[PDB]
Amino acid sequence: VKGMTQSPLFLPVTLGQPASISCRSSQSLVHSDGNIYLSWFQQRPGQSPRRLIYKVFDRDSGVPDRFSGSGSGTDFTLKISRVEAEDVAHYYCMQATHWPGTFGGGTKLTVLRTVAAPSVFLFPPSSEELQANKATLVCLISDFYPGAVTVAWKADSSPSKAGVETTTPSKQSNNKYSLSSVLSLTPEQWKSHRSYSCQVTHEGSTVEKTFAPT
Amino acid sequence: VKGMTQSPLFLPVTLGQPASISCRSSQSLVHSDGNIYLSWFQQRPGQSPRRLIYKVFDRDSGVPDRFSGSGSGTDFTLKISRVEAEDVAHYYCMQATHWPGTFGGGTKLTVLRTVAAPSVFLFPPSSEELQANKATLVCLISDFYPGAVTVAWKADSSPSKAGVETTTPSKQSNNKYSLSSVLSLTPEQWKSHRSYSCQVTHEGSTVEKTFAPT
Amino acid sequence: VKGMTQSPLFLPVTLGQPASISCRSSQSLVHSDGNIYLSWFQQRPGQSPRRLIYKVFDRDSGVPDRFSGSGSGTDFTLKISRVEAEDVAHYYCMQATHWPGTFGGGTKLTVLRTVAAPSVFLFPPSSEELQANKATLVCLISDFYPGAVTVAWKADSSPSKAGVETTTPSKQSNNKYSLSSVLSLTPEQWKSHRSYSCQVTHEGSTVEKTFAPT
Amino acid sequence: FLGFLLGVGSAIASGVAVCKVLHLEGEVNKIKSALLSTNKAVVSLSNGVSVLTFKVLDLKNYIDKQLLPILNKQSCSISNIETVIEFQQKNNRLLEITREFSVNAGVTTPVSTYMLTNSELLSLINDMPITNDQKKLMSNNVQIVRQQSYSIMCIIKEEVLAYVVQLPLYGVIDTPCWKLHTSPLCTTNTKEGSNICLTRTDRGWYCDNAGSVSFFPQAETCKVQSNRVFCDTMNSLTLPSEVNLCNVDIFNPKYDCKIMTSKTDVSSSVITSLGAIVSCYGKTKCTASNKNRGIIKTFSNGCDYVSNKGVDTVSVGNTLYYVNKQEGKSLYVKGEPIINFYDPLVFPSDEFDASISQVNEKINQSLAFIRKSDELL
Amino acid sequence: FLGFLLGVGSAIASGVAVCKVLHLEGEVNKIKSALLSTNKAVVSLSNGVSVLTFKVLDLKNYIDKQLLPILNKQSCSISNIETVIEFQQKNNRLLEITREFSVNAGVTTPVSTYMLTNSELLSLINDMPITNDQKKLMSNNVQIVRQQSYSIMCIIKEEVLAYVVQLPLYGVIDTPCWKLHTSPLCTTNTKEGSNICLTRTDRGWYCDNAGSVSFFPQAETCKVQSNRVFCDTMNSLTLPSEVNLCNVDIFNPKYDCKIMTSKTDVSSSVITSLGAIVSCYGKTKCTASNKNRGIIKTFSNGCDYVSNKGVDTVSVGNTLYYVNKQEGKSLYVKGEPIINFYDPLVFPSDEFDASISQVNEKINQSLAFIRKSDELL
Amino acid sequence: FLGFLLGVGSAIASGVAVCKVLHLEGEVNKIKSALLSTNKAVVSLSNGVSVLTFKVLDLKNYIDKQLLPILNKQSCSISNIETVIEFQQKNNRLLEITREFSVNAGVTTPVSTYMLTNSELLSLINDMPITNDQKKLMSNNVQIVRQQSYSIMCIIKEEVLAYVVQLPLYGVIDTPCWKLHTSPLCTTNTKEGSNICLTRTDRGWYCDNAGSVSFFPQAETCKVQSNRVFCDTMNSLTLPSEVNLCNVDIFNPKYDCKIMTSKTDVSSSVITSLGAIVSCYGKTKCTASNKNRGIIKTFSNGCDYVSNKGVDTVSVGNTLYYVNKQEGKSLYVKGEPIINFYDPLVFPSDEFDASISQVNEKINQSLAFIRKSDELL
Amino acid sequence: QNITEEFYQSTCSAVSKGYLSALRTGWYTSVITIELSNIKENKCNGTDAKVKLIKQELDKYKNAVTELQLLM
Amino acid sequence: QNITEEFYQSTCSAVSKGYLSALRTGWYTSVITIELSNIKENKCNGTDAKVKLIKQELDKYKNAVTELQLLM
Amino acid sequence: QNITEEFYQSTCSAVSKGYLSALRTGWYTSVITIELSNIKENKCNGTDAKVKLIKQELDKYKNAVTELQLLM
Repeated sequence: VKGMTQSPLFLPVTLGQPASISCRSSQSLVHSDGNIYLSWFQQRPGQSPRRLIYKVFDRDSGVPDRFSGSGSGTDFTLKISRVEAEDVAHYYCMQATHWPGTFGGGTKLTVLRTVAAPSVFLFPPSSEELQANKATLVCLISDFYPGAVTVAWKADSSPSKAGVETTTPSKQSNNKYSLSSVLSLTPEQWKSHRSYSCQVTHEGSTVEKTFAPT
Repeated sequence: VKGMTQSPLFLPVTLGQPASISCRSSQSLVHSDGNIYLSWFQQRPGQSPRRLIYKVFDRDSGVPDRFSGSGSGTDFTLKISRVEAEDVAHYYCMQATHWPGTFGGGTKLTVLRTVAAPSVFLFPPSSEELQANKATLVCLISDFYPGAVTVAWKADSSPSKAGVETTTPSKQSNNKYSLSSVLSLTPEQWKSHRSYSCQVTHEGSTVEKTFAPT
Repeated sequence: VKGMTQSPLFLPVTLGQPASISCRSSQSLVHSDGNIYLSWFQQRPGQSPRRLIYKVFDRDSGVPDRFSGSGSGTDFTLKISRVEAEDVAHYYCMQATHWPGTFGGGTKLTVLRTVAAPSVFLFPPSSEELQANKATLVCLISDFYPGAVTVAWKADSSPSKAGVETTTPSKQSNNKYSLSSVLSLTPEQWKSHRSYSCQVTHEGSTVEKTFAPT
Repeated sequence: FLGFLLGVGSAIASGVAVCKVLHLEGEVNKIKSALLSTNKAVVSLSNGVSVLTFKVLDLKNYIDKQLLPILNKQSCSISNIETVIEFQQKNNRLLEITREFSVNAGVTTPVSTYMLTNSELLSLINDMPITNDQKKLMSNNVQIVRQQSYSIMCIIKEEVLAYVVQLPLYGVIDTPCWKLHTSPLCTTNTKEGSNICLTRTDRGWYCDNAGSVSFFPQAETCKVQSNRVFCDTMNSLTLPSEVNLCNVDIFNPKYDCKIMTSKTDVSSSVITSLGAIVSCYGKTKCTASNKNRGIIKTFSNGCDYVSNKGVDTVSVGNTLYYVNKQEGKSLYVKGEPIINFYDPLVFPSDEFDASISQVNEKINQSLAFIRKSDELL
Repeated sequence: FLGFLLGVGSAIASGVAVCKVLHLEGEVNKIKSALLSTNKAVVSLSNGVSVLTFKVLDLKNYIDKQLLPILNKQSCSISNIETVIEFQQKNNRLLEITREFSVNAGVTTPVSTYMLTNSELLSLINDMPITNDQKKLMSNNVQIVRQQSYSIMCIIKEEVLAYVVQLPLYGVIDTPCWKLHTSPLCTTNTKEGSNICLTRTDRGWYCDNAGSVSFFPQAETCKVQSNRVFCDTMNSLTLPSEVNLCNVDIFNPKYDCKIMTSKTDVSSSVITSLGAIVSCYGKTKCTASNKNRGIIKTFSNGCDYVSNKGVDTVSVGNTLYYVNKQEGKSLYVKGEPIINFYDPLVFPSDEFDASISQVNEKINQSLAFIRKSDELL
Repeated sequence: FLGFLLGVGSAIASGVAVCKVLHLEGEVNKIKSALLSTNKAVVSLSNGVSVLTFKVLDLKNYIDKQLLPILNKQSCSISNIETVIEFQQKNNRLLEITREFSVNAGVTTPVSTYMLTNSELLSLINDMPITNDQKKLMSNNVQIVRQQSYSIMCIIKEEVLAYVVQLPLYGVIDTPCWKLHTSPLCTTNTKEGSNICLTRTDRGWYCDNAGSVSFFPQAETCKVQSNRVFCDTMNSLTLPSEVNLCNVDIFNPKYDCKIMTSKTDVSSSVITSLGAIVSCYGKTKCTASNKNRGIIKTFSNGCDYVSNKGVDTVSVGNTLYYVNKQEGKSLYVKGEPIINFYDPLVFPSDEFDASISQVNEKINQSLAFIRKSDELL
Repeated sequence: QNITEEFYQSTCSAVSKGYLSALRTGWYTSVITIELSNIKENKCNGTDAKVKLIKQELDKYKNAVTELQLLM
Repeated sequence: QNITEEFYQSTCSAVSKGYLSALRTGWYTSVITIELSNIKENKCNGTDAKVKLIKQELDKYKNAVTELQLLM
Repeated sequence: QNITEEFYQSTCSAVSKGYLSALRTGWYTSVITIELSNIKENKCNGTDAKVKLIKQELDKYKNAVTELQLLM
């Protein structure tokens, strides 16, 4: 019953600059044979995890020497001397001394860039879906950074709880993100109200986009 | 040839108040098996000693928990947390590491009370004893505390050395002592002198009781 | 290849006064069996060395108690508490831990006395040696102390290098020394010049003795 | 007695084979690579046989991470005495094993605790594909299999020391087994000489394993823990079950009971599991005694047996035997001694590995010799 | 030769009995209570048999008064490192005993110093209710007592380790005793075969102890210290004093001397206490040599014996024997070898436990055959 | 079988003599004087024999230079824990020696590493005035020299402990030598009884050394290192070279080969160096098996031999034997077993050390009986 | 009440009949390894007590390495 | 000067006649005890050299206790 | 390729003929000495932990000395 804590859970990096991830164990990981069995694994999206480090320090075959591991007791660190483009992936720490091993929460690596205010657009449900007896209102938040952002929906100035779903894509080649917020209502409820507004909070200002169907 | 020193040799206590006796050994008492075999024994008047503490710390079966033992090296201590009436007795420390064991001088427990000046009386020899061809003069020191007291005999202002014997009873239910000092002289020597005086020194003043037979 | 340094190389002592010689090793002399094998030897003129000290401290059979050895690591000392006349000889330190042994430079012991200025004499070559087709000029330096002294030869005020040889006897019973400086020249070169001078520097002044053959 | 028939065998042959396979250029590197990231692995060696492998202690990591860095600092500072003690603790494991190996030609039996501790041995037992009955058997008697185990010192190559542990793997368990003790049986005639002695030679352990019985002639080769008899099949014979007939009918035609003959009229005693057999002959004193009461029974010049119930010691002449304090019921089977069925002066008195058939044939042949040389005169 | 006649016995039977009594629910508590205030006491066990008991080490006090209080629970700093080394001292004795027992099946002989130190052993000797003669005997040869002692591991219950030291107490002391060496006696005929060899088999130690002689057939079972022969009676026989008659007159009618017959024409040597016996046969080289002079005497193909005074080594063929450097007078008793008293083709040549009477009876039967097969034809 | 014929000799007699010469009043002082200034010397003792002497450890210097001055100060400060650890290191050597000596009566074999380190042993090898061939031999087999060495504890006198190391010096090396394994050879007639068995008794090692052959009957007394047979000449027999004839022609008239006869119809196996011999009799199962393929041959009830090349194990009855996997050519020489040349009811079936000439003479004597008891009738 | 013994006076033998079996019948092989480190000793010219004791223990370890070289 | 030896050539044997006896003929049993203490269980945290060493020695002690818990 | 073996079926024996010899034939005696020091214990009444451990180790040393004084 060991707890593995990775820090931080979201790491913005700059290419050519070092990065480091801390992994802390709830118990001492020293094994009875004098070794410490802590491993560091890399996982790119859509792929299985690939081991980079074993026994805290030893580097696995086929790993560039830019990766290094260090640590003892209950504190360990994975270090990347010069972060490259291919280093953008997930990284996990795993204790292996005590059966059957434990994994940390995991760390996502992304590229640090300047703050970019999003472009906000709003889209009413189409007539065809209104015939289909449902209504969806789509709010688009395009080309922003960082990924943290708040979206609120108001139907006739009433904040909506549930009935909204948010999607974010992976970091693009301009180092920006997007976001789609879809609000679902029945056509009766949609025709029952007049003002529909999407309110966006980010490191720009607070921006609302609205329209009046019925 | 181990010397066992008990301290103090006369311990006045107050009931409900703690008491402690220190016992010092001339040699180290550590045994080859890793133990220290020192016992604390209690003796009531007319009774045989009973073992209360063995191995410095361990209490014998049926020993009240108010008694405790402590110590190390060459210094040891017996402690009574709350001294009761039954605790007034003699207490001995006994080393048992080196054959065949040694006893300390012994410690007498007595009841502490306020200072009481004695009542001093003097009694000449009776006529019948004077017919018996000896003379005894009795000086009585009644109801005093503490037991320390000095008695001097003067026959025509001449202090007498030897020819005097002193008796002291045990502590009474008023926590006081008594004392009888008997001076023995031949009837010829008794008739040879006139003034006979008993001089008492205690925690009062110096007090003389005198009489003039012949 | 162990280096043994003796200090000093010339030790003037006073009879009845202590003396000490220091011997330093370039390497640690501790042997694998826990011992240090360093020996002190005496060598009188014309005699073979005699061992006095073994195992740094142990004195050999028939060795005066004045002689003692001390030291550790790479520093050692031979001590004579009360120097007598028979102690005037050479002394050598030898370490024996590492095969096959090594000897220091050596130390000569002489008797310290007051400064004595020498008596300087000059002797021309005889006529018979002039027949023998060689010429020799002798400079005598009698009854001086200390042994340090400089002799220079000038033929018509020209200092001569080589062609001169110097001899010194051992310390006499007046604690003084002597010295003979012989300058060798061919008879042609001898007859070619006029002024011949021996210049002596010592703890007196600078003194020249000269003569003019031809 | 018996045991000269066993035949020789190599006790450490399997471990020798593993060592010889381990003497390859990359075999050390195969073990090194497979154990580079774990403490335990299975390696298929070049011969095709897989072997379990342990990395019990990693002195290289200790020396090169906590000892070597402290030593080299351009100043030989140590800053704490603790380092030398920790060194003498980890080095302790190595020092004991190499000492023990240097006194036993590399073949140490039993396996020491320092060489292979019981916790690792328990893991080794627990992780083999064998019937769980045998797993429990080896688990509850780990020091017993230890005393029936061997050690073989293999190699010290590139950066690792390796040696072979040769455990036993028991294939026959929980089958009927018994021990048989024999004592010399002699004639008790009043004459001083001319005595006749006959003795059964089939002493030892008898274990039924598969259709037949494995016979162990030496009482040393088998260890006993209160129910179970641990034996070695290599020093054993394989005989038909008809040897069992020798206990009831020694003249049986279904098997030939091996015996020996002597003229050695000598008294002796044999302590059995639940009693004692006493062969008292001549004018020797034979006594069964109890610790509380004292002398309780005397032996009347014959082959006798006494139970251990009320008997605690036996003294024959000047020899003192202590009875085993084991518990169990003892059955006395009466019957006249067999030696009375032969007459002297025809009985061969010097036989050592003979049998009922052998002795009977010699007696029959000798009697034919006596008769055929007299019918002619 | 002899030694098969001794009979089996349990060397640790008494220690086994003590262990079995020690396996009682409250017997451990009885030992704990009796030793509560002292390091030594004798405890009457449930069967009525008392046992002396020592309390040699008290790990409990050191651990639970000076080490356990500082350990618990999460603030566990230890200034004055010395404490751990002190643990290595108190724990030292425990570890050594645990190792020795775990590699010897619980039976260690001799008893090691770690198991029982000499000071405690001497206290045990002086606290023995035995004869002062035995007390002095066991005091002057304490290592011999060690080497004829056992240690048996009994129980591990509530808070104490306990094991049994099984010392021997010698009931036969300072009695006449002697050693007998025998060598093969053979014929010196020219043919390689057709030779006859005869040998005494009753070699070993003979100790006179009570009305008869205790005979130890193996020279291994007895240790010797310059006067005294420390032996074990359990591996001994009890024979009448007439066995001594076999040394002077082997044809005596009062006893039957046990011998063996062979055709083994083989040269060998037997070193005795004050010399050596050499059996030289065939074309073998036999030489007695001195280290100062060199070769000093040659052996003329027979049973010979030479004193150790002027002799320092013996060489028979390729075997090099070193003579004993003991002091004492050696007496050569002349007399023709016995083997000349029989003629071949009537001598039974394969006897291994036979005697004078046995061979004579067989020869008488064969010679009566020779006479009765000629009276008829 | 054979081995009782060796005759006894003192293996540590030379070391015993050195101890006795070490037991004189001033001999300890002579050793002290010779070692007073060095760590090593040669000392001629009172008997005239020179001996090497070592001063391996000087506890006198360590105690009186680093321990006693610090202990006695009138203020028992130590100020530094290191001192106790350094003591327990220097003390360690002596304590380890005491353990072995105090449990082995002063006779320790092999010599332990603490008793005599390998570096010191190698120095001793380089110093003995022997042939450089012997120096190289003892250098490459240091553990072999250990296993054939002894240590004897001599004296404790004035201020020095001294004990004897008895190393072996090999005088016969690199001579032709061979090993001989024998297995019981019996008749396989269809009848259960009346079987005849015949076995060679001269099993063991045969080393040609000087005109004759040294014969070692025990396979344990000689150790083998892949080419060398390390043996001890004292426990050896010296026989003419014609004993080699017994391997090829056992009926040779120039020597009498020793054999034994039995009715012991028993199946067994004998593992040799490069194969295995199987004696299969009765209804016993005999199988040669391979680890890869499985069962590869069945044995047809006789004396058989199989090479170790394609065979990895042998199973007879319930006994599992592991074959040696050494390399080398194995030659099967055909020829009918000798046992078929004798007929039953005339064959003596109880012989244990007999020979070809002995058994033939007994059969001839029995045949003379059979013929002369019928010529008359 | 589990082990029984019988004595036959005719043949003078005793059979103890209450035992169960455990026969060897085979060998089980395993390999134990300890990772070592080659030592190129320091040339420290300092005779510190702790360092000299470290050096003595390291000499013991290297000695044990050599004593382990006693293979066949 | 106390031990004498005689060789009988007829039987080819030697007798050394100067010895005294010490025969066992009996056993005396005694019991040796060591008071132990069960420790369940230290919670000493931290891989400090002093702390790690004391904990490892305690592990050695407990290992010895369990190794002894066997044996009949 | 150096050792050869022959099996003779007539006598049912096997001879391995590829070995070479090393026979003892002789003993060499040597003497090993250790110089000791007689110790008369200090009566220091200081119960310091280090000093007490020194006392214990010196007691072990003298106990070994006396146990070795029991020569033969």
